Amino acid sequence: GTWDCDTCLVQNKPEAVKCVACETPKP
Amino acid sequence: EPQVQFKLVLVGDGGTGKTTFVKRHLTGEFEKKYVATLGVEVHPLVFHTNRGPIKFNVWDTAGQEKFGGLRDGYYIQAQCAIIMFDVTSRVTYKNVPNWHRDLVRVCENIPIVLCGNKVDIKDRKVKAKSIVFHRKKNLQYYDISAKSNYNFEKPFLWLARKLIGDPNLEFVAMPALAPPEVVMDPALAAQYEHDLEVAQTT
Ligand SMILES: Nc1nc2c(ncn2[C@@H]2O[C@H](COP(=O)(O)OP(=O)(O)O)[C@@H](O)[C@H]2O)c(=O)[nH]1
Ligand SMILES: [Mg+2]
Ligand SMILES: [Zn+2]
Repeated sequence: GTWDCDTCLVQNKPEAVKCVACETPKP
Repeated sequence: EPQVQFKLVLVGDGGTGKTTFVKRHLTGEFEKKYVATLGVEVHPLVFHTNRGPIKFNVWDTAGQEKFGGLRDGYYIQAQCAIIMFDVTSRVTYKNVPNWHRDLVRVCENIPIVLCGNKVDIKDRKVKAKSIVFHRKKNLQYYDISAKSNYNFEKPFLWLARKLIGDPNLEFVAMPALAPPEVVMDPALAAQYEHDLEVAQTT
């Protein structure tokens, strides 16, 4: 499911492999 | 328990007091997160409501707004916003429509509060009568003074009510804020609030 970026706190789509806002890769 | 939180973008001309404002919230300052790629500090500001805590993750720029619009990444996934201007600088008010436009371009119709900052300064340039952009746009307006904590909670309370869909949501206690650096004359606050009421009847 969705995941929260640890760098900027934005919620990202389950399929996102990096934060839609700050580009930080999904852990 | 799933935590209730919202990305809040805080925009407006450089020098309007955005950083001073967000920093009033002491825990939000201590727990701020630096976003290197975007040059943003995200301040997690928790407010305690009658329905539990809510957290506004406030995106404060690193001054880049002085040199042009902000990048899409700054705006993306924003759930609400505060647009700030400086009541001692009319040009910052004139730029408010531009900020709103940039905001809505990326974020569509998210709840937005318009804030006129620095009302502690005696020689006020942008007075209640002139402040009408919010009327034209379905936005809520508040005078604020970042330096004195004046009306600090107002934008967040209004946004929380809108986001949660609960007109009766209340903050049960104020977050710990940096002690006022200037005094907001209560008589002056009373007058300003009165002036705003009068203006809303036009
Ligand atoms: N008198 C007064 N000065 C303020 C207030 N908020 C910010 N300032 C001053 O305005 C200047 C710019 O503030 P800053 O927070 O850096 O604005 P920003 O560029 O929008 O983030 C600084 O000198 C602040 O000390 C306020 O509420 N009252
Ligand atoms: Mg700033
Ligand atoms: Zn991110």
